Amino acid sequence: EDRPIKFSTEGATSQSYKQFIEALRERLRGGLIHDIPVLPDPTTLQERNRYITVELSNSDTESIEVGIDVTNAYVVAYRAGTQSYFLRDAPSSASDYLFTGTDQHSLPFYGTYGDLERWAHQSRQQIPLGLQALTHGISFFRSGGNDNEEKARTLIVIIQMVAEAARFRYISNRVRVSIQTGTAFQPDAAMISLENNWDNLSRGVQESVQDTFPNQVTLTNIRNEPVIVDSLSHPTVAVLALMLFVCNPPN
Amino acid sequence: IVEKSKICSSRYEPTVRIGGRDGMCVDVYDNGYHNGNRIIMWKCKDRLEENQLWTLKSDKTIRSNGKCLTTYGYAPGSYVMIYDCTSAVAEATYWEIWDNGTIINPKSALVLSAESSSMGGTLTVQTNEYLMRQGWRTGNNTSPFVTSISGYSDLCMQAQGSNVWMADCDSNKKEQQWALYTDGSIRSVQNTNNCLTSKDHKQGSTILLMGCSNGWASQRWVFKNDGSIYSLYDDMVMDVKGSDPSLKQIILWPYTGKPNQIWLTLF
Repeated sequence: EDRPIKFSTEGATSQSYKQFIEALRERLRGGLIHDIPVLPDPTTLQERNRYITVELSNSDTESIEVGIDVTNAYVVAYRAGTQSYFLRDAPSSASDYLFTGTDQHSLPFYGTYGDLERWAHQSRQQIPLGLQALTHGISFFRSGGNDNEEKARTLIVIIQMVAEAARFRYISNRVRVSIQTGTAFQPDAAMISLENNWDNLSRGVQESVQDTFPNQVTLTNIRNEPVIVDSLSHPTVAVLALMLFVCNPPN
Repeated sequence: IVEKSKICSSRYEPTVRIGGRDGMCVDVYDNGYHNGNRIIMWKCKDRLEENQLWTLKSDKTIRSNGKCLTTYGYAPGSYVMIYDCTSAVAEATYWEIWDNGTIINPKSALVLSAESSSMGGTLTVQTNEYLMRQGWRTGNNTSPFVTSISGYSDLCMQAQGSNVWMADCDSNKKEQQWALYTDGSIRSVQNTNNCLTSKDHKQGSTILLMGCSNGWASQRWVFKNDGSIYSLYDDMVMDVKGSDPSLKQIILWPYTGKPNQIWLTLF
């Protein structure tokens, strides 16, 4: 359908960022389940519709493109000029229709927090996010960023402000506020517990029996305290904007 | 779409507590599992015990210690009780827990309710009016979700006496913390005996704080994925009036999806 989903660090606003995430959400939804949007069933698509690109500009000249797998919203490759780099665990068909007229290269780690964090000797809680850290990522990568420590470090930023923002209304509100207040922020325990439990939340919702997840989801609030969820009527459930497809509930 | 795949398993049968009115649990009175014993609203005990644990079977029955949660009758007012599954009229043992927190006996179309504010009051089946006292939520942990709530122009809901309007989000303010209960109410952490309520059921109705004692429809709220705080009974949502925080008013209004109607729980 449409892949030139673009956001420009230039003269951005909370409103322009929200328009970015809205477009990005409209692209990846392939259904509703218990009224919440769910990404497409991976069996339903052909490799050619499996990837999209988000163009992140700092200027009409400097900017990068990120390859996203609509099947799970992950970042699998990034492109700068006629050079694309593919994460170590991007699917096999990646390079087939991602950054085709470019010298494609493989990176030696995947976009899994864990591997990215292993590389950037920092953790998500240490890496600040905001328009300033985004602008630097675009510049580092464009510039011919070659360092693995810092490539891994700027992917964390990119993944959270883009892929993690698309999935949860909470994370986009946060990203939107740091923009509106020109203030960088380090992800709190809620943000991280949300990022960590995406799959678990998605499953519980789709597998729920009588307004009930077969298995409880333990989140954490900002004060860093247990918020256990195990029902569709629990209000925390509403911060979910996009679920990972896991199974079609029997009718 | 094409050769579609996976279907979710129907073998799941969780046993969890069911919290409801004022945070109380569905309780088999005195672990009395004799046929006809009354089911009540009791305090959710500090430990997970059998008379407070219910298995959500795949045949639509709700069991505790094997016995089934069964109505007495199919008329508004008939009490619910514990009873051997195969001996009671099949249809009186079937229950449906909706996404909005309503437990309905399909056959009677009547709904589980905690008509009494008193801890220990018997549960009955009543006509469905989407009242706070007919709202439940499953899961062993029945603890409220204490959170702040921001909305229009990134302002947070603040309790100022018995009124409520948008103000600067301030982590320090205890008047901006709300306890989202199992029954679907939005209580002020300063006095959990108060619930966000709509004065009337008409569009324009101002919502404010009133006692949760009566458990009316205007005191039960549902947080939708679209961002609205929806009123199941009146088909309406919370509205920051005329997208103007300065009017210090949050009213009841139909969903148009405008920015003055979207809210977020900040944990």
